Amino acid sequence: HHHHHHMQDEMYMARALKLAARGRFTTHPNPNVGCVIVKDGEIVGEGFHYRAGEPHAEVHALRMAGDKAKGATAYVTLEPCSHHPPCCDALIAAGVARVVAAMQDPNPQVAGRGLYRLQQAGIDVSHGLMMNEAEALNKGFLKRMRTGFPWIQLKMGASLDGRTAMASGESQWITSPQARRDVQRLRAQSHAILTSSATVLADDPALTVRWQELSADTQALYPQENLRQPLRIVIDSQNRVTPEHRIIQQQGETLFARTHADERAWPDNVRTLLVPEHNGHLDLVLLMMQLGKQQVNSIWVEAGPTLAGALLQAGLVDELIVYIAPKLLGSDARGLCALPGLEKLSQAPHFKFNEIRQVGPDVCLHLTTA
Amino acid sequence: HHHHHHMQDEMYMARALKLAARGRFTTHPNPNVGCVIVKDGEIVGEGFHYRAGEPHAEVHALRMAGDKAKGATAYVTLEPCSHHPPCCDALIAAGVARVVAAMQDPNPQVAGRGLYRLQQAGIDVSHGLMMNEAEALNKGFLKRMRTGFPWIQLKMGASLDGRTAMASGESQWITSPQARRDVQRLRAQSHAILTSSATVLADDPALTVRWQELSADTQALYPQENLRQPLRIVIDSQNRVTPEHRIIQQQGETLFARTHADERAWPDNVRTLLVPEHNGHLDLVLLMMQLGKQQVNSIWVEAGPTLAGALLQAGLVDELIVYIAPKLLGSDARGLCALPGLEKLSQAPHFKFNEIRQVGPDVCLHLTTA
Ligand SMILES: [Zn+2]
Ligand SMILES: [Zn+2]
Ligand SMILES: [Zn+2]
Ligand SMILES: [Zn+2]
Repeated sequence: HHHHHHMQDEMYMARALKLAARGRFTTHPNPNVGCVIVKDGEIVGEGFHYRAGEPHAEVHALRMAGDKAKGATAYVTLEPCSHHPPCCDALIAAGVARVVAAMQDPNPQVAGRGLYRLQQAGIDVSHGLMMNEAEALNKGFLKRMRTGFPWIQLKMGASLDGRTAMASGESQWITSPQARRDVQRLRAQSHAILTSSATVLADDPALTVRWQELSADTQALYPQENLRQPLRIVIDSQNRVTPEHRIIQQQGETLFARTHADERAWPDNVRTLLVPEHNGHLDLVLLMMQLGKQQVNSIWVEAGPTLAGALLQAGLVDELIVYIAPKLLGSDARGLCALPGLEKLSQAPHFKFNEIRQVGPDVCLHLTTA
Repeated sequence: HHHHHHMQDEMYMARALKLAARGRFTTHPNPNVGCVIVKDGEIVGEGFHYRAGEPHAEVHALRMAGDKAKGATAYVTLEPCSHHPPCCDALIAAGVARVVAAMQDPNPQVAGRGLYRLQQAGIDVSHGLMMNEAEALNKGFLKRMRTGFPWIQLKMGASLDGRTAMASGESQWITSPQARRDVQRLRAQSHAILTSSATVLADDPALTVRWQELSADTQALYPQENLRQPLRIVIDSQNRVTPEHRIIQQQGETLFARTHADERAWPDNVRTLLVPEHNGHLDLVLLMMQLGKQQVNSIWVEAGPTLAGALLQAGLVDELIVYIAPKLLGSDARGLCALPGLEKLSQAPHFKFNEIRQVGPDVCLHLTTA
């Protein structure tokens, strides 16, 4: 009816969340999950999910616990499987007497089914402890489940007066090496990286994660041999990128969003997703919906002003990450985003400053769509 | 040869600096000075300079101390007068046995003259304790003394993509009321406020300090009846501002920088400063030098992109104060500063981010010319 181990429960669930976060570079498309199993006031098993196709966090914790799971309390950051050999029946089979879940399964057709199954077989169950943190841990995955739309981070880098290139086109190092290394850490956590054909034609980028540019913090949780390249997505409405561009010659897969199928021979890692047309342009809303159906949780956008403005105007951006260099390029220089049709101040895209921070000599601004 | 009251000395000099800072809205053109007089380990007199033409900080402290100054230590944030009835002879006349000065007089022809005079008449003197803080307290005044150039703060307000108006000219509230109130607090500390004829023609501003827009912090140190309007300086090369504009109808003085004398009748508070011509434009470097000679310590610049870029390109800006609103106005909108001739990235004005802070829904960025 009520107990007095709330502080202990909070300590173990916080540990389970710490463990879950250790999967964030590699679990895609699965969510990050952690599990801690406590017997007589000491932790006898822990685990987290690391890669799709590997065991769930509860299974790792039960393997550690062994016989010690009999009579133990399990803390899990997400409701255990109900039919996936499922984690619910593994927890019961091990003799767990109590289960605490941070949050219920986000799919409404199966939400609570696991907890009920444990309750049925005599387990004391509850859910909600540190729900808010469990939500934050899988922000992008959860938004995709509940809306069908992947989480879209739009990255911008510009001068103090909002400029991304001189009028001459010269863009060589507005922002700092530190900013580039910071982008690499955020890239490594994204399910996919997305760009436009115009960016690929103008820049010939690789759009990969370089493990050597990662901070010693993230390099400690990310062994080099487990490096996961985010899926590289290229919007190419008119099939102008060639099979000789750097992007499709890196490790990992590359997906081209196309109007119609390309006729050339491409490397094995390159796939085509056919998106329908809206007026003369490839339909951005439909592209995102199809990517959501393909279980793409989060997308890091590296493109120019044209795609940045198009995504903004389609209402598809969830957050802006803006790197500002302490430089003025002047009013003839190129701007941040093209917003065709915008004429009145009150129609302008509006945001909220969440976090601002120094990044080398630059500053980084995190905004959402308020 | 050495002592053991360094901590006590630091405590009293820090109090003297706290007192000095209470003059910062009103002492112009004089520097902020504080004085603390300690007898037998208790403070018997304190003072700070408040307005030009009023007594110096040492005189206020000696008046408080009275007979208790006999045998006392005086802490002063700036070296006492040597011939201005001077503070040096007032300190000696009161029986002070020891004087500690944060810094020497910044004029090299009189630096140290006061301390020597005290030493001559038997006073133990030293200088340098919290010099760095004493310097910071009168940053703008000191730069004007040592270079002839007033301290120039250039204010900018723009959207996230660096825009100051829609293409239509609509500029109504990019930045927030909080940003405007923040500008008022910084304005109130400036010796002068400077603008361009184009700004006055386009905006018809008053360019005054409104006491009602000040934070309860600053309103506590700034009694309403002591309000000092910063000198309003208007650069008008071709005498286009009329005597009917709002700016010359506010309280306090207004100075017009002109190529030749205006022929119309102006209110009593309006004066003309004649600046020579460089090519077809009024000479900005010469204008600043003449203002320095007129003892103008610090200048808060409220103008458009044209004067902002001109001051930047003349190398006259000491710091930028940039208010950024969480809005995107798009690439057809008006920029922050006009930098004619700038084509190569390496020639762009470069800066260092010192301080970044939230100001209501906006952010404020402080930069210097690194
Ligand atoms: Zn109780
Ligand atoms: Zn499971
Ligand atoms: Zn000693
Ligand atoms: Zn004096």
